Amino acid sequence: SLIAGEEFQHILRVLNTNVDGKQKIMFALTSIKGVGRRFSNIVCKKADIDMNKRAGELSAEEMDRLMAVVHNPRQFKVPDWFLNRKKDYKDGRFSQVVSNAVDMKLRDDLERLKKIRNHRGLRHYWGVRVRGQHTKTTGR
Amino acid sequence: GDVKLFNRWTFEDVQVSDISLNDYLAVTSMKHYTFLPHSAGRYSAKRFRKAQCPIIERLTNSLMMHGRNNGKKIMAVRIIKHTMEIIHLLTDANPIQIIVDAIINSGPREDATRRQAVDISPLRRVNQAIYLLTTGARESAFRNVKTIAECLADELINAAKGSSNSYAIKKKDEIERVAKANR
Amino acid sequence: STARTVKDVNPHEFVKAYSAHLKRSGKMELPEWVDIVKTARFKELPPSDADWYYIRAASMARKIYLRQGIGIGGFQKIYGGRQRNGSRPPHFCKSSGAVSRNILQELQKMGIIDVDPKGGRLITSQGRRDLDQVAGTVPA
Amino acid sequence: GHSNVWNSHPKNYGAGSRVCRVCGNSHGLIRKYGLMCCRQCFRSDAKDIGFIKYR
Amino acid sequence: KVNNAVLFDQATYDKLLTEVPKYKQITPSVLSERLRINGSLARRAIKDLMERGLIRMVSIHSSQQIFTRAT
Amino acid sequence: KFSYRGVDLDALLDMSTEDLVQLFPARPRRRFSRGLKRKPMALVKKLRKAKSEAPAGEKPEQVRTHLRNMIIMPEMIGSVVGIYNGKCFNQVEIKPEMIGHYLAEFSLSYKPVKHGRPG
Amino acid sequence: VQHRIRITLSSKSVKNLEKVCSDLVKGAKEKQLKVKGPVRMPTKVLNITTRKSPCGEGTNTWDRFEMRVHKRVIDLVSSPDVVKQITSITIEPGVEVEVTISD
RNA sequence: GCCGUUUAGGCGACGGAAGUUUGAGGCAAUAACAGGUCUGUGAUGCCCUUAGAUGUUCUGGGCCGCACGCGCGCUACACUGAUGUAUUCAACGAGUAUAUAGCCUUGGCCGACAGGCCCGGGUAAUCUUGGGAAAUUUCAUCGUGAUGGGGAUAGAUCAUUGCAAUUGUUGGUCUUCAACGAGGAAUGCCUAGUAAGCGCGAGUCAUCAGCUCGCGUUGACUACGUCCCUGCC
Ligand SMILES: [K+]
Ligand SMILES: [K+]
Ligand SMILES: [K+]
Ligand SMILES: [Mg+2]
Ligand SMILES: [Mg+2]
Ligand SMILES: [Mg+2]
Ligand SMILES: [Mg+2]
Ligand SMILES: [Mg+2]
Ligand SMILES: [Mg+2]
Ligand SMILES: [Mg+2]
Ligand SMILES: [Mg+2]
Ligand SMILES: [Mg+2]
Ligand SMILES: [Mg+2]
Ligand SMILES: [Mg+2]
Ligand SMILES: [Zn+2]
Repeated sequence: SLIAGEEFQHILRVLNTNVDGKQKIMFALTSIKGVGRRFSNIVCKKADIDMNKRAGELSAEEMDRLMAVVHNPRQFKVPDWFLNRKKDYKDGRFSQVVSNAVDMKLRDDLERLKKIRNHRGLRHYWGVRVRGQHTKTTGR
Repeated sequence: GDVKLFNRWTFEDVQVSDISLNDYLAVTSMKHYTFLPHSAGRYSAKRFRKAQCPIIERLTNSLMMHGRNNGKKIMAVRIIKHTMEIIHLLTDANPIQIIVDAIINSGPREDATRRQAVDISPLRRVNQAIYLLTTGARESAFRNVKTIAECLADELINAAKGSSNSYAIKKKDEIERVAKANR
Repeated sequence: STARTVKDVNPHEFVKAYSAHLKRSGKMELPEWVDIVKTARFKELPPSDADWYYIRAASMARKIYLRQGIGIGGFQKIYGGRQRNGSRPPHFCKSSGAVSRNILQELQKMGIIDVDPKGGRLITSQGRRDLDQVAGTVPA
Repeated sequence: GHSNVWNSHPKNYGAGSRVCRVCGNSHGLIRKYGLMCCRQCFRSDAKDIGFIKYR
Repeated sequence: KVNNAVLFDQATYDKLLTEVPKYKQITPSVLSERLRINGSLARRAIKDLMERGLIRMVSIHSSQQIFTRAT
Repeated sequence: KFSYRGVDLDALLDMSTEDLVQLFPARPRRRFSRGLKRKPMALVKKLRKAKSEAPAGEKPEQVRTHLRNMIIMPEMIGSVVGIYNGKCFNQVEIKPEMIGHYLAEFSLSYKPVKHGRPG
Repeated sequence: VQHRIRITLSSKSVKNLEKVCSDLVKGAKEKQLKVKGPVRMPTKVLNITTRKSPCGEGTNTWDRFEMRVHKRVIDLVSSPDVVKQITSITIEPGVEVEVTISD
């Protein structure tokens, strides 16, 4: 089929994450934390990127448009029900949290509950289950 | 030549070499010629009725394993068709003859019960041949890019020649050997 | 040859021919949420075929041709399937009603299918003619 | 006001609202067909109610 | 640990266009095992060789695609 | 500077109740939409007395209650409530980060298990 | 005569219901009234399955109780007078006769 | 027909819907067990308690608590597959007080979903429901990579049931993406429409089915024996 390209990159340094060039671009974007298969699919469609390509096949500009979509799903018309941070506590702004910011938001959301002595925050602090599951026989 | 397997393969020119294994492979008699390896037959009410069941169907039924493939006989028939086409491609012969040769060159003839070495009956011989053939094909296909139809074709082709590159023939050899060591 | 109606042709080929017919006709207006939505909630990815809207339009057009009175809930049941519930047993689930309603309204804005007083949707004479005249072009 | 705090919890639903019509126990209650009998009481009166065991 | 490639290099394209048409049975699995290529690349290479007319088709199916040589 | 959806604490205090529902999560929104019962309002009517009759910039006198399923409002950021956990009233000074949560989430109804003998 | 009469018969027993139906269709055929019936509806099988043990000990054994409701429909064309004159014979216990006048 | 004392019966064969008392149940002796149940019973003897109650009711909590051990299960470990199209076959059963409306819900509209709104049908072979079940089938993608296998855990958020959802009722959306690559010693069930796979219905039920009791769909392997083990006689 398609033979190759001299520009084919095996590892592409993307959003402080390594993306395999031997992977289809849609599933290749799921390497960055905060981006799943469905959000990567939406990002690929809205950036006008061929879904039958491989990550290494794309050029610099194509990944730049992918990052334009990933860092601002809203300007590219990605609805607000499609975001992993809907209606933020402090901000109130809808946004798509990606990369290390996901871990940062996790830690801040847990610290908020660990200062107000909320039950769920204390469950997090004790290393036990937080979503009301039985702990007698499972989770060992 | 009115009845052909898949309406693509003739029954008349199938030679079942072994006289011992002749009444327990249902290929030669015109009563055992079928268009499809699918009959929904009641070949289990009596002790020796599965012998009068077409041999391609007996090969097909052993593909419905394991539990994740249980009851999926249309997919098994599809595997049989795609295997019989690869056999015809790689041997240029009638796939039914390759299959009967593989089932003949795979059934162990002697075994060790209790450790006295005993001889296998023709029915258990064909049962063991089919079980080893499909087991080897399935284990070849597991976690492998190669399709179950291609693995079945390769296993059947290597068992028809008699080569020790077929899991069934290697295993037949071990079985009969332990009945030579423990004679 | 010709003189073949819908119940004479292989459905897999008829749907493919009629989706192309609908896309050529240019009388279908696509929603904004064509590249976003999933056909059902048990689905985990949007349809992988760009012309899935026209394919589903042809499918429902053929279904209304063969049966009269199908409603939006009926079409949700028709295109619903098995939902995998993670560690829980699978069950049946229904499809999206917005997609079915929008496509059926688009097919009312072509005079292919109307709505019957008895409930649901009927095939129009023009729609019957269109499907039957496309069925004759389907190679046997 | 004691009458507004006596039986003041709603009995719209719940197992502690439906009782056996033969004994008033609230456990193992068969609500099917409007029987409203408990399992034990239905097993005893089933013949009178008209349920016959064939299989 | 499979190291199947996803895109041909020019030498492997030459071998695909010359040695592969000499294969008796041509299916995506055989090409993947021999040429050390991905199954997607195998299927697409089979389609291209069916476009250049260097192979025939004995049977096509969703699970198993069986192709053979015209020569 | 506590915010709760980009607003400020003073604005939140002054903000109308019908907007404050729309800043609250879906569970509090449904709770207010279905209408609060007389015990919930009565508790806030007692807490506002506790805040007003408070002598000076000291904490309002503890107001004990059995109300664990109560949505914490921005009106109650100065209150000192004691929620019954089944056995005793635990005193909590309500803080603004607690807005929208239930009072039950701030009064443990069990004891954190520290395991002993294998038995 | 003039109107259209649907007599619905239900019962828990087949023999009583069938002999009542035979009486009705025999009376209808003696007074020269055309009768469409008896028409046997699908039998309703009311089923209750419960643990036979009054407690939770032993092999969990289940008794399956069944009540079978048999429905019969008779369709005459006549006036109400002959209908209540026919459905006035001794209807056996358990049989629920129900007369409804149609157009 | 053969075997069988040529009996009682067995095997094979034709015919036959059926030849395995046709299949599967229900019922089911004598005598027992200090078997379970006083937490089914306005069945109960005796004992305890009985107004500051072991009665009753209301509020709140618990029955869910988690270093760990065991049992029944569900989901998997993948290509005989996952995903996304196309496509089209069941059966058992269940369903309302009409009050604006209660149960099963059709149809139309809004909504990405979740759900909501609006006209109605059905006390039912009449309406929901010809029950528009899945596995399966078809095409395409993936390509042996814990990988598009797996989906545990977790964050944010939106809806619904309810008087009330926190110790997440549940259902959605986006995100997070653990063990697990077939399981040691052991041990369970099963001989034909059976095992296994697949889904549906009912009971429980305001809401909650990974459970039970039924149902159908797809549909095998192996044996037609023995007392080796286990138990019973
Ligand atoms: K008792
Ligand atoms: K007692
Ligand atoms: K009871
Ligand atoms: Mg394989
Ligand atoms: Mg509706
Ligand atoms: Mg499953
Ligand atoms: Mg005892
Ligand atoms: Mg418990
Ligand atoms: Mg599929
Ligand atoms: Mg993974
Ligand atoms: Mg998955
Ligand atoms: Mg519960
Ligand atoms: Mg239920
Ligand atoms: Mg045992
Ligand atoms: Zn009772």
